[PDB]
Amino acid sequence: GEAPNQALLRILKETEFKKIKVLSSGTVYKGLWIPEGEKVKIPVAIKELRATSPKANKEILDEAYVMASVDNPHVCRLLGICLTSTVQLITQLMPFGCLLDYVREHKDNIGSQYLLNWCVQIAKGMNYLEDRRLVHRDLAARNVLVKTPQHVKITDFGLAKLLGAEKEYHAEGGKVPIKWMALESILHRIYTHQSDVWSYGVTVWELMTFGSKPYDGIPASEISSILEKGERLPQPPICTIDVYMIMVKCWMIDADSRPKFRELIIEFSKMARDPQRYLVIQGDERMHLPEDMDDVVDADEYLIP
Amino acid sequence: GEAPNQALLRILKETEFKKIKVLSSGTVYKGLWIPEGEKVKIPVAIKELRATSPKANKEILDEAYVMASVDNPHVCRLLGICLTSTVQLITQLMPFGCLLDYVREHKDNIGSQYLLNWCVQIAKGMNYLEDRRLVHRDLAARNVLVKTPQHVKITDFGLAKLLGAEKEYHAEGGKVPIKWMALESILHRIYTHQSDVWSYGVTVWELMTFGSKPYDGIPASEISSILEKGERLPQPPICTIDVYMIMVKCWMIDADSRPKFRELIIEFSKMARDPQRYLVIQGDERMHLPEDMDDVVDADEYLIP
Repeated sequence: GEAPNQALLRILKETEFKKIKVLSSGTVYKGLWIPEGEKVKIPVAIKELRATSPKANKEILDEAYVMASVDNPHVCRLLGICLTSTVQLITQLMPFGCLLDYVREHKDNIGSQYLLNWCVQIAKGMNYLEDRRLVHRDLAARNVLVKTPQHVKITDFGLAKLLGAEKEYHAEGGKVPIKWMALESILHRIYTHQSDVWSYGVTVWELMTFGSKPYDGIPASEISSILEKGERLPQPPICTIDVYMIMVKCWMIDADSRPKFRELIIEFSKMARDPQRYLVIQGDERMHLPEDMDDVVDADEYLIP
Repeated sequence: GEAPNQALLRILKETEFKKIKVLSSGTVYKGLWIPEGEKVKIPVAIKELRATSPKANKEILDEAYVMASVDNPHVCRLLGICLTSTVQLITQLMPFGCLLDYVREHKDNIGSQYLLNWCVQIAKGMNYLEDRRLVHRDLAARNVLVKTPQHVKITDFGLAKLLGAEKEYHAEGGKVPIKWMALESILHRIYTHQSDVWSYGVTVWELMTFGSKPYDGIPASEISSILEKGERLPQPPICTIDVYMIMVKCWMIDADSRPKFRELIIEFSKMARDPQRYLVIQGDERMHLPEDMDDVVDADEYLIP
């Protein structure tokens, strides 16, 4: 928090990237980035702001600020921004979309190995963010993207806050995903790396249930009371007690009693060595998961200049 | 050790159980568990952690992990945990308390039949733990609870370790009840089902002497030397040579020369068929041992959902 942030913010020319097809409606497109005279085509996601509200541009630049300051295999890579009428945020294309829809659309072919490895990858990304003294505040299955079935990265830094060498972040008001929030956050609007661990717990639960909604019934207004009553999310069927107890620990009320990301890395990694012993899934073994593009290179292989 | 542990960890709502009165000070309470809308009241023991030390919570969860993984009539039944500021472990209430105080407070009414049956029950519980590849490490009269004078269960898994499909467990450091420990454990910190058998022997001796302290004089630091000199606990007065020789066999230095729990079950069971022939107790024959509660049900009769 005293170290100068020397990240580079790259400004890209509009004419250097071609939009191929749309992905959603903010408005994300799927396209290619072709730095002039470099003989490379980089698959890319282009989020172009819709009318420009001085507030909308402020928000997108804050995201670019955060994304530009991170660099880890399990965190989404920012290529740059384009300063056109509408400010476009250009990122690495994550072909398989968000992990939440992915577990839903592929239940029948997702084995224990993939599930446990995702848990390790997300924990590594989160540990890295903690190294950078960055509190995410919106960790969830919807905010993890899939580069390949074997490689996911944390995304959506739209609420991420960089702590000053400051113990916790105190929020204002405004929409927050209460069902993924720690108790001390729903109550006192406090947020820490440990509150992120709580969110990590719910994210794992979403994965172990193949995409179920947490507290699929309860209205957000009640979540707070239920949590005080000492209640938590139910043990997913495929989960041995070893795995569920990790989740449960992430939901302790004493934030410091919850596990540390570096610990989650170790625990899930030991389990990933013998997946069938910690997640019980029917058919687990019998499961398989996945324009001239000669010059195409993934952003992860396209470094600097 | 390759089989997935699919035990269920039940998270209970604070408002589902009423504390009636205290039992000790950790801090154990005596109360009732009233699952919402089930029309049942389950007598229960609630151990609520005092200030929360991230270490204190870690320890109690480990106990819950072990207790949740066992299911046998002679092992203490875990109902669940409550995740409140302080983490509470909820178990089946054992009305008559621990067996150690029980033999002390009731000497004059404890007959050979009760003594031998307890030996069989403890041996059955221990055999079961061995089936689960679980080494208890703290078997003693203080750690056996009394549901009724005719039914006891093994408790306190605060040091119990689950062996991997691993021959023996190697400890670290930290307080250990040396007077109940096998020789190879006091010396090389090794622990096995056989070292548990040694502890089983001392537990029986404590019972046959109606609650006497083993090596009531000797300081813990010496126990190790005395044991090397080939010395052991003295023959209790009420004990025929048949019974004492069983104990003695549990104290062999060659751990594999000691008897197996399944064998202790058979031996004590044969004796339990004709108690007065193996334990000689004055007055043995002339001995007797023992809020709207309409909906009360013991945890042993309250299964699943």
